[PDB]
Amino acid sequence: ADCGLRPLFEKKSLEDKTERELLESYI
Amino acid sequence: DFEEIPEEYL
Amino acid sequence: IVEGSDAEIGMSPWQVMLFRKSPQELLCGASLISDRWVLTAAHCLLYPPWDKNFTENDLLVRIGKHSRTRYERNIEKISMLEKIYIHPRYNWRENLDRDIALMKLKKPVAFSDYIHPVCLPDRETAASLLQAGYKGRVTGWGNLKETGQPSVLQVVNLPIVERPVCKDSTRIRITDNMFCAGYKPDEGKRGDACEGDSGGPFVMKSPFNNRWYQMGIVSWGEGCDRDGKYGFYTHVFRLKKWIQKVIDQF
Ligand SMILES: CN(C)[C@H]1CCN(C(=O)[C@H](CNC(=O)c2ccc(Cl)s2)NS(=O)(=O)c2cccc(N3CCCCC3=O)c2OC(F)F)C1
Ligand SMILES: *[C@@H]1O[C@H](CO)[C@@H](O)[C@H](O)[C@H]1NC(C)=O
Ligand code: NA
Ligand code: NA
Repeated sequence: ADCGLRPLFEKKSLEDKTERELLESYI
Repeated sequence: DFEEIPEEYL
Repeated sequence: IVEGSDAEIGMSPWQVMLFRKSPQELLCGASLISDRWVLTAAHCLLYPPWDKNFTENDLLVRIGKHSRTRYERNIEKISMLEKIYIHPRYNWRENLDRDIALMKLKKPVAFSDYIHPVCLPDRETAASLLQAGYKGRVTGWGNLKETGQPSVLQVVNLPIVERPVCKDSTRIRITDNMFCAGYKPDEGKRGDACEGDSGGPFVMKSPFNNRWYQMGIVSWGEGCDRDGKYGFYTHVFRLKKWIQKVIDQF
């Protein structure tokens, strides 16, 4: 149930350096 | 090249 | 990974290194899908043209890693294999069709800041995300060039390519169980998986529920990062009936 949620990122609401590049491609 | 891992895993 | 960058700490906590016991070396990438199951490419375990046919006792799985060669004491976890399961219709003779395998660990791995499973897609996740132009992420400790080796885990974001473009880039027969990704020569951006990255994950972050899903498995490429070539990935959703059958049965 907790799959795909990273302790050091999603769980702390911190984004990694390039995930925004993925989001921008999801038009 | 690879650092030796503890014996227990081998 | 060619033309990638160093991963941040805990950026890919589902990353798994397949490690040969003797001689001690990196064999492939892989991914953590539960506390006892690891997903990889079938060719990482069975490839008769290269005299490769591994048994459980030949290998180790190293989870929570960042450094390629260093033993990351108190961070990484080294696991033994209970059983390897290769797709019964994996086509090693021709095109690596159904290039997938599961490995069951002898004991569950404890989750931490550095160790956490990735999601597997359902039909709706696959339909939503597996679209040309949409980018996924590939990670691994493989070669930095076709013709050295990285100090730490590498990351690259790559767009999924239209099926006709994938087909037209190769003489190999491409099936519905594969997809391809990477930049076109005219895009002015580069990057690819390479030797040593095979079996690792191609992941996407769902914008609907903000979870990471493993859409592909690094399968093959004609060399690495060549202009007009693309990386080929096992279509994880297309093989979900088999994944579920194995996890349900054993
Ligand atoms: C093929 N399996 C067993 C492993 C062994 C080496 N592999 C390769 O694809 C190599 C190196 N490049 C890569 O690994 C990757 C590049 C991009 C992705 Cl994605 S993976 N590319 S290669 O050029 O040197 C190569 C070497 C040996 C075998 C192959 N393949 C793979 C496709 C089907 C038939 C074949 O002979 C092959 O790929 C080529 F056909 F496309 C994966
Ligand atoms: C792989 O090895 C096993 C024994 O460990 C053997 O039964 C099997 O036939 C081998 N497969 C191939 C294709 O060589
Ligand atoms: Na073709
Ligand atoms: Na290319």
